[PDB]
Amino acid sequence: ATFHWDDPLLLDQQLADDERMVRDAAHAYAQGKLAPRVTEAFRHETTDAAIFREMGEIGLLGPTIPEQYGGPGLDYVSYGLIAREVERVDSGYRSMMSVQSSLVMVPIFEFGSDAQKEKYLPKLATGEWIGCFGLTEPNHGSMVTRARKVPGGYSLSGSKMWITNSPIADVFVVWAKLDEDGRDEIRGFILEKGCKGLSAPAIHGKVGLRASITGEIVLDEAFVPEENILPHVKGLRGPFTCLNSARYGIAWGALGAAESCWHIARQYVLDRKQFGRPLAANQLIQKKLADMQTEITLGLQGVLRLGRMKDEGTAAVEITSIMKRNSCGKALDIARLARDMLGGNGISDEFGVARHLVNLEVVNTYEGTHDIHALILGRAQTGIQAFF
Amino acid sequence: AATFHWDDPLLLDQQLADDERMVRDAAHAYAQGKLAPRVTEAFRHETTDAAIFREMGEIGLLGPTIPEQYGGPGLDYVSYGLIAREVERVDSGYRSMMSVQSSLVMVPIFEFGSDAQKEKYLPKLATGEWIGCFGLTEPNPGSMVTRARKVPGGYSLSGSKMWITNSPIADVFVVWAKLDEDGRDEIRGFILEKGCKGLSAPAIHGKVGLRASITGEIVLDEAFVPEENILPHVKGLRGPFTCLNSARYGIAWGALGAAESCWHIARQYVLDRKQFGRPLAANQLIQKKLADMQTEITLGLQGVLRLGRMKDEGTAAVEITSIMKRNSCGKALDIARLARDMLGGNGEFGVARHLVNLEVVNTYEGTHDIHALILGRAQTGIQAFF
Amino acid sequence: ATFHWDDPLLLDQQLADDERMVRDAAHAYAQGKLAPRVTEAFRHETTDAAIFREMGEIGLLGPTIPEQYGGPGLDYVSYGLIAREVERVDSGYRSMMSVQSSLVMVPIFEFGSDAQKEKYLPKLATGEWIGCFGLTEPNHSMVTRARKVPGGYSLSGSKMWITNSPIADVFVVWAKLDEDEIRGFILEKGCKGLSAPAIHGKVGLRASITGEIVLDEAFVPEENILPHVKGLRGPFTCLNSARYGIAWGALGAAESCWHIARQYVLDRKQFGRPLAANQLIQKKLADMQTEITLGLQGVLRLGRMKDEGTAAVEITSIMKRNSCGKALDIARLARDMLGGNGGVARHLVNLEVVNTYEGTHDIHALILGRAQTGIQAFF
Amino acid sequence: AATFHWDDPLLLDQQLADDERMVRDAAHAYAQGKLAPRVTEAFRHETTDAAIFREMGEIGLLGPTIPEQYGGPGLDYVSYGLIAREVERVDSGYRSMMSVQSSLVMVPIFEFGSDAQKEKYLPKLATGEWIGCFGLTEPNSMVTRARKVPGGYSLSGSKMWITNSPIADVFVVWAKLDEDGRDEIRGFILEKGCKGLSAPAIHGKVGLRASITGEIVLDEAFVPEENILPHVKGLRGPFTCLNSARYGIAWGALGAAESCWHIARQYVLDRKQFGRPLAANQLIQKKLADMQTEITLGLQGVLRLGRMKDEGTAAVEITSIMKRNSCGKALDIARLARDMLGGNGISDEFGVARHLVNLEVVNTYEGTHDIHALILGRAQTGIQAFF
Ligand SMILES: [Mg+2]
Ligand SMILES: [Mg+2]
Ligand SMILES: [Mg+2]
Ligand SMILES: [Mg+2]
Repeated sequence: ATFHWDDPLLLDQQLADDERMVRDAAHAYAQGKLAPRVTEAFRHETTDAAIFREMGEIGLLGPTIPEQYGGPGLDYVSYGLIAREVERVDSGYRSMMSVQSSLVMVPIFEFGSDAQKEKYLPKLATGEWIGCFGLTEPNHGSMVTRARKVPGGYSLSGSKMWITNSPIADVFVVWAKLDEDGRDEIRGFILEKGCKGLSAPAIHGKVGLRASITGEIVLDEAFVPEENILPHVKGLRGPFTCLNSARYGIAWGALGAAESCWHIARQYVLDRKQFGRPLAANQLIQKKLADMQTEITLGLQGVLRLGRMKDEGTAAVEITSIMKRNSCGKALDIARLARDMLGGNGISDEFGVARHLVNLEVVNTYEGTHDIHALILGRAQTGIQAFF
Repeated sequence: AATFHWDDPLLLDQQLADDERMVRDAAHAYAQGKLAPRVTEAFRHETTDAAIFREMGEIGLLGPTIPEQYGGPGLDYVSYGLIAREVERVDSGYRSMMSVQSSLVMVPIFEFGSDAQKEKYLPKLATGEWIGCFGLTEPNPGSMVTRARKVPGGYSLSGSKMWITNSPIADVFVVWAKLDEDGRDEIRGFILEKGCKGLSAPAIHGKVGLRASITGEIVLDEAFVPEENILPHVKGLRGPFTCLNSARYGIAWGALGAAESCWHIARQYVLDRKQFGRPLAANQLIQKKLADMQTEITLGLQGVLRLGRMKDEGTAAVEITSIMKRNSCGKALDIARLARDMLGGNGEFGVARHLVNLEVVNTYEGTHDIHALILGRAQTGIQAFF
Repeated sequence: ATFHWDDPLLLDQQLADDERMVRDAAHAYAQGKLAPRVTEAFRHETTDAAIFREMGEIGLLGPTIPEQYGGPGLDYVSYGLIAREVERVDSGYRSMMSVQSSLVMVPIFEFGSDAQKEKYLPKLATGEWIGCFGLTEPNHSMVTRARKVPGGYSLSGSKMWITNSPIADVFVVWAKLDEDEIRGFILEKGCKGLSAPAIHGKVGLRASITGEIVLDEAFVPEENILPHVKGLRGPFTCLNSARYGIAWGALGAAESCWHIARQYVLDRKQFGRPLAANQLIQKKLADMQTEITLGLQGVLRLGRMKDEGTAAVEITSIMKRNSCGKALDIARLARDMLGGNGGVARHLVNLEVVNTYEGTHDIHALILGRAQTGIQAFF
Repeated sequence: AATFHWDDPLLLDQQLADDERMVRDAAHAYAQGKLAPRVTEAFRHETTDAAIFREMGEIGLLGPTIPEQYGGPGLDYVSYGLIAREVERVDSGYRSMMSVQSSLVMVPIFEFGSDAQKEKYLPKLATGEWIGCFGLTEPNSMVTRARKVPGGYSLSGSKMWITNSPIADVFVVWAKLDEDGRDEIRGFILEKGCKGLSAPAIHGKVGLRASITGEIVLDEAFVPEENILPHVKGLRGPFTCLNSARYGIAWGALGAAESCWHIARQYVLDRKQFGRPLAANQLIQKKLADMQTEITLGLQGVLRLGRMKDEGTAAVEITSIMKRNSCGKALDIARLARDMLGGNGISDEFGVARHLVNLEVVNTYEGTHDIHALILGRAQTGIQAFF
């Protein structure tokens, strides 16, 4: 049999025909439309908002959302393959899609009323409306953002920390405390961009994820009508369902960025010489290439198996911790190995590696989680918590 | 709704066919019931009970991939893997004995032997009535000095092989030697039988690891081999390499069994032992280590399962074995070291045995990361061995 | 301007002439008298008590103890050099000396009465009496207890994993005394109620004998309590001294592993050239050389600071953690470079114990973390 | 009675002479007073204030080892090291500017120059009145070539990634010269009046953004006879300069590592998780212990090497040990620190991200490959593994 160095376990042959078609559609879009934009977008710290309508047209937004609500009605393995192809170009583009799909469409679909689903989901699916998600606050290190009941609805006050998409978003899913019969309960609210008490100031000066627009959400007596509270969830289950979905996409995405770094490093050491032979002739270099290949190959079997289990309903949430932690950690290690194999300083095409690297350094710590995921798995094995 | 299985997070159990589960359970029953009670004393005093071969043969654990026509159980590669894992879960020495019988003796006779050789040797090897060994390694493949000379009616062999598992109890010896034919010096395989004049197999005592398996030399001083005992259908490196590729697949599964044992022992130990009035398991540094053990085993097992499936389908290139052997052996040794460093006594210390075993397994073939270089050459087209 | 691969920073030039001779004396002894013993001693788990008298006659026991009490009146740098030369042969032998010098002679010298010092120290210094240190118990605050009786104290309890105990003549035992504080007691073998059964079948440190101390109403006369210490300061002073010797010793074992690996890869061939021609092997050799070289600068400096009185106890945590950790890493790298199944294996199993001897948790990391942050993370 | 100094456990301070402590304090006062306020903007916008050379020169930080006879401060290798560490504590870009001036320009003119050249160039380089650069590396043996002409030499070729070149007054360029039957590497001093010399800046760097870098393009650049270095030929010339520079980088990288450690430590004391400081976590304390350990041991290594260089007992291989160790451990520390901060570039603590990309370049300036490991391997085994 013939060896495929770039796909040793023939992942391509473990996919169904429809899945290969989705992967190929996502690849064609990412390489055709995102790859040409990324170098300038990252340099200037901007993003073309047109990307949402482009992705929506191809059916890449809300991959698991049924066709009834304008989604493409795909499964978790297809979601993963899409994330991998987008992040192969840039993690910032993957982040924008993660927010739209897992953090906005998912909670409206899972927890919203029929009216909310019919209004918001078709617009989010086409990318006509851009979404963002407001959860984390400075004091979380539970939450300060508060919905006060007023005639006709709720009045929200508080602020959420750097939210991807917020300065260009049309739709905001915000989690806030609501007094219910004397007790505070976490509830989700849908806000629209024109809300008087809502501001979404942009944040610039980022080191990583510069191709994605990021901002805050600031609420000062932001009125939300009664019909825009998510009726079918309360407590942490709401935001946690979203985060779980998003972390699955990140686990696949990180492997795409790792693959890009590996391919760049391999091509570089083939092209560059030292002492009259390619750098690839050195055992030390070959050892690094072997490690990159091994970890990506194993990582991919992991996320594929997880996707298959999620589609069957046999996947417990702890497995997401295994795979998110493994993909993000090993991807960062690979980007570092690749970076250390390059000479020069940022002018050449190979220094797309430096971009992947700073992106992965943010992604790995965007919640601050390689260590937290370890402790989730520790507790699951031992029945003893070591968080605090 | 879904339950988490900490000991099998990706539900490997559910990825197996019913008949594969049955093979695994039979191997587990045998290893736990018959090898586990022996291992502690066998390792301590460096004794091997040759009866083990007959026990394994009776239940069809020797030469798992060898067809029923020749006395084998006619299983596939995934089954071979599952068996190796269950045996090595007890001890790598026992797995090594099996590996040698199956991949280093039965495989080359099956692949490269004449009809007569297959009919004679394989059924007795399959039952364990005859015990086999594999003579490639010499004291300090292409570098070998063991030599065959053509004589009337056969060959005369002279030379020495070192660190040969099973040799002091072997009935059948597969020996690789150089034969100069047409001025061209090439490797050929020869089948020798115990009692051959000029063949001796003195034992090596005082091993650090793999003490549950008996190992020795093969010393050949003008050992006569009749013409009908040369393997007719192979010349050169393909011969020994085919055997080693088969054995490496089993070791990739086996090492993960030893790793699982170390993980499970470490986990139980840190639940039981206390420091500062809390179980050791309450320490973040300990939980991080347990997370890493779980992760590497879980992913390693997906790798070897997929490789086994590809081998059974005929879609696996030889380079894939390098990925998995390198990963399984390296990660297993890392896990055994992490487990060892979590223990605080001085001889639970099943871990110490697994650790010294894995140190030998990782070093058995080479001192140099040769699998990395196989993979680097496969990616770049450039050779970095010499 | 010549490079010395085996001593790149010329440690030999940073030592004074007396320190160089202490080192050379310990080396001559270790290589002449311990090296021929070690292979069989480790394999069969036998101890020869005469080793203590050999060491004592040379002046290697209690290096920091003054001449007035039988010591050679040396300093911490000298102690370190000795430990390093002994452990270059075997950690088990170093462990025997660590106990004698730091765990037995030190507390009697620092905390004992004049009578205790005059009686015990000269005999410990010559190795004619063998000491052991009873701190560790099965209960991970201690339960060994002294009760005041007419004429002295009655001691009851149990200590575990005590190096030298089955062959010891002198026992420094720490126990709680109700006034409730930890006190130190000197007992002798032959004291009614004291036993010291051996522990057999060890994985590492097999060249050293280890056991328990069992006390069942053992009478200790008033003149055998250490009068000048109470509380944790007693045992902690001893442990701090021992940890310094171990930091040096571990570097000796590491050096042996490095030198064995280097010679091996020069001797063995692959594809018609030494294994040493491979880049992967050279990187490993470079890493071994680097870590040992920097490790030795660290312990040397700490030794000079201890001798000047400028070293805080936390510095010992840095060096102990570093030396033991890096030594084990080097032993493992060296082990993985060898081919066969036969001294690196011994050093490796020894260093695995030495690393875990105090505990499984990275207590020294936590000591340093607390010292940087002001926040406790032990429990 | 001994107190523990967590930030200096082995009391490096007490291992220095009084004059060495004064040099260190002077460098620290300058770097903290004049470089720290510039660095954030300088790195963000990729700008370099050339006034820095004059500031450093007037307090005597340029060419530390150069004798007083030639305008240098007449200090020793330990002092050079201490200065580098104080500058790089602020930024590697600033240390790189100084490394070039001191080790790559003043050192070759001092070691290999005529008395006329030493008298002309060194006093001006020492004050920062003239800024130097060093042209060895080519865009890719050496292709830049000098041809004998009446009155001197005509140089053609190109050098790439040359720190200081777009602001330089003095250019030390290594070129092949075919002369009297042998083709040899020679060193040439070029200046601003040279019509065939240009030095366009390179912008868009990932790391070392606070230091200006350019090319040296030579198109029949005339260099008079009096401007060739007379007392060196072959690789000895540039290698002497690099060996000197590497010593300063070994000290410098420890300064950058110290900054990353101090930032991380302060962050984990200030930031909370589950109601307690991040510093309360065992996982975090382990990382802090590792940072402290490697910096402490690293500093003992570079101090000893400095003492040996000053005594004349240091072989060049020792520089490989320390360069490799300082750069490698510093980069590991910056990555540990980065991974502890998380977030994205906005806060003052993301000075760590700046040190990190700087150290990634400093390690890459060495090569694609662990060449210092192979220098050390050959020195232990007598076997070459470079080819
Ligand atoms: Mg393909
Ligand atoms: Mg507004
Ligand atoms: Mg089960
Ligand atoms: Mg100017």
